[PDB]
Amino acid sequence: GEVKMMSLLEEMKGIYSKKGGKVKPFEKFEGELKEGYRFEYEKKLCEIDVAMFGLISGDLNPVHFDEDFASKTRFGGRVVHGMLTTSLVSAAVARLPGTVVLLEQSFRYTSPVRIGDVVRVEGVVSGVEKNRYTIDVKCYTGDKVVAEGVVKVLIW
Amino acid sequence: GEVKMMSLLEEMKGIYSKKGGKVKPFEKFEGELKEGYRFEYEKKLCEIDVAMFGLISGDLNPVHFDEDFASKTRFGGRVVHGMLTTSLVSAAVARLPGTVVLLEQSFRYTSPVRIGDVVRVEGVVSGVEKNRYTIDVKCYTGDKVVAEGVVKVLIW
Repeated sequence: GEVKMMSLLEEMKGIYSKKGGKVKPFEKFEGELKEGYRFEYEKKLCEIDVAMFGLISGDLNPVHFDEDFASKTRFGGRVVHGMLTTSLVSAAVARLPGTVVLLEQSFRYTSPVRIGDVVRVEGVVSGVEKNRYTIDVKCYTGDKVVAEGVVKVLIW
Repeated sequence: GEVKMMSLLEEMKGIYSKKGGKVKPFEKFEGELKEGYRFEYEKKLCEIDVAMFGLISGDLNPVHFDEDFASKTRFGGRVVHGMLTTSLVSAAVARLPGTVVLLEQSFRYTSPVRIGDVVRVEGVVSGVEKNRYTIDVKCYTGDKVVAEGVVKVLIW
């Protein structure tokens, strides 16, 4: 992995982008983390994201993949995996200043996310104990809440 | 993109497998879901899983990717994304009989996971209210708990 990883990542990035995936250059936020620090992160979730999430996890639930199957359900169409939506929260907190590790997450999924939706993560730091930061998080498509909850991160 | 999806998935499965990913064929579990129903699901997390998770989420945290950087943290090397580990829980519950959608998830990350680890998800249904099932979940590497929490699923 050392050189293997960044080489594999770069190789897969070129394929991923050509399949319609959005590349999010990785840049850390700045400022002083403390109660009330706010941040935001957004990404369009495309067919390739659903497919890749399915392969890496093994979650090939037809409700995310099969148009006629999903059309028959109460959702009336495919929906993105809920855990793909909230994967964006990992990306958002990873951009906080310092070295970031996830300790806790807790989400409720409130409305489905459709393929092609832009999901926006809004976080605000709510608690600080030593180097553990508690963060209130809501995920949106447009102005509609699609997930809500809390994460805790360790930041060195 | 109704019929582009299943073609995209099949094509990506080939690239994914060639890069070392484990293809986790999708088959449903069986039985009537009552309190005390227990299930397990496991998957080996490989370099390609970390890379793909990073691309789909945008989480390119150096702690998961950069050997030199990660080696200087207390982990002594790279660790996988916590949310990659618990993505396997989505895949586990997706296999429950019926049409499954995630309603809630809550996890604490207790010990890091590394490239090459087999993560085993153990679930037990702890409560049922109509078609909403509360499931206690622990993720393991061998005998060691790496994440623990609770999910709630809607099953039609």
